[PDB]
Amino acid sequence: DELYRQSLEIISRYLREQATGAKDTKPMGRSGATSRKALETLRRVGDGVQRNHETAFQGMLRKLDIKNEDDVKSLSRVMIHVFSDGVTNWGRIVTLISFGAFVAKHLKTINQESCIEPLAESITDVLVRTKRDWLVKQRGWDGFVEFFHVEDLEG
Ligand SMILES: CO[C@H]1/C=C/CCN(C)C(=O)C[C@](O)(C(=O)NS(=O)(=O)N(C)C)c2ccc3c(c2)N(C[C@@H]2CC[C@H]21)C[C@@]1(CCCc2cc(Cl)ccc21)CO3
Repeated sequence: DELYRQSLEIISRYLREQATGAKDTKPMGRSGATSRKALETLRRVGDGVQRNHETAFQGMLRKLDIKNEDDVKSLSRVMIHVFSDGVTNWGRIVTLISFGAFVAKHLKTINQESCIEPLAESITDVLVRTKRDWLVKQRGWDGFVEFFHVEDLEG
């Protein structure tokens, strides 16, 4: 399952990088160039989403009350409720992942760093297993990269 593997890698790295503030230096697995550009896009676009919706993000985090492993495991049901049961576009996928990074940073702050990789798996499961058809039709991570590609300005 190349799409799942690639998705997990991109999401995991972003969540870890967001939580730790440090870049993972290991190479990507398969489809390295796309996965690298995908991660770079998420850095650009995801950070803005978290700031543009700061207050709503804080409010949802406070409402969820995430303390431990069992609370983190309960999030997949909420993700299916909010994300899966609605229209699909790249914007809503960025929000799924950006709120994930927001939860990841919270987990670091309460010393629950070990729950981050499970969280990343849960997000990936929801994204890939409920939206595979849409993702394939939109060209997967190549389509993601192409969608958010910004052309250089004329100097
Ligand atoms: C009102 O607060 C919202 C913020 C909305 C601003 C962004 N916006 C305009 C959206 O439309 C985001 C949205 O696509 C969405 O549908 N939001 S909404 O249902 O609440 N409503 C249409 C605004 C949208 C798309 C995808 C979302 C999602 C919202 N979640 C709820 C967001 C996090 C703060 C909640 C967050 C959520 C659901 C909550 C649990 C969770 C946990 C993880 Cl680890 C990752 C994601 C999520 C599902 O992912």
